[PDB]
Amino acid sequence: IKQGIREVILCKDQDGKIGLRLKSIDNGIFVQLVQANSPASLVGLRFGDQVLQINGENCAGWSSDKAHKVLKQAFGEKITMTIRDRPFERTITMHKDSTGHVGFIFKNGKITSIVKDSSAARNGLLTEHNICEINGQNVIGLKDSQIADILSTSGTVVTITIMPAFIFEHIIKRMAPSIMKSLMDHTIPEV
Ligand SMILES: O=C(Nc1ccccc1)C1CC1
Repeated sequence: IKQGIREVILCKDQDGKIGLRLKSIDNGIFVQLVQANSPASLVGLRFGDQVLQINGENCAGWSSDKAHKVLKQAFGEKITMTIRDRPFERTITMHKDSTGHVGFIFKNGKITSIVKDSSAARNGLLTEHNICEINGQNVIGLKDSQIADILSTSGTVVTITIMPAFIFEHIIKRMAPSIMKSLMDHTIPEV
C-alpha cells in the first residue's frame, strides 16, 4: 500500500474495453474488478484502488453507473486516471516457522483466528479481515484450498494484503462469485 496519489494512462483495447468495474463507496469511487489481460491490469490498477479523477474530472459522489458511463463516453486515445493506492487495505509481512505456519485460520477468504506464539500474532494480524492479496497477487474468489496452496507454496516470508470484512463485503456486492473466481485478475504483474 503506497502513500500518495499516482497517475495512470489507459487505452481502450480493440473492443473498446479497459477491463474495469467501479463501485461507489462512501462518496468515492473504488475498483471492484480488474479483468485479466486488460488495459486496466496492464497499467497496474488493482482491487480496492480509489479513482479520484477520470480525464481530470473529479469522481466524488458519482454512481457506479455514472463512472461506467464516463469511461464509455470518453475517447479511446488517452484516459488519464488519478488513483490512490488501495486505501481500505493494509499489508502485513509474516515469517513461517519450521513447520511452515504463519499462524492463522481463515474461512472463505476471511481470517477468523490468530494462533498463539505465531508470526501472525507477533505481527498483529486481525480477524474479520478478508484476504485481498498474497505476495502481490490478487486471490479474491479463489477457494480456501487454493489460498492455502499459495501460502504453502510461498517462501518463508509471506506478505498479505487485507481489507476489513465490512468494507470488503460492501465492495463485492452486485457481483456474482464466479466472475471473481473466473475473471478478477489473479496473475503476478508483468515487467
Ligand atoms: O489497516 C487496516 N486493518 C489492519 C490494521 C492492522 C493490522 C491488520 C489489519 C484497515 C484500515 C484498513
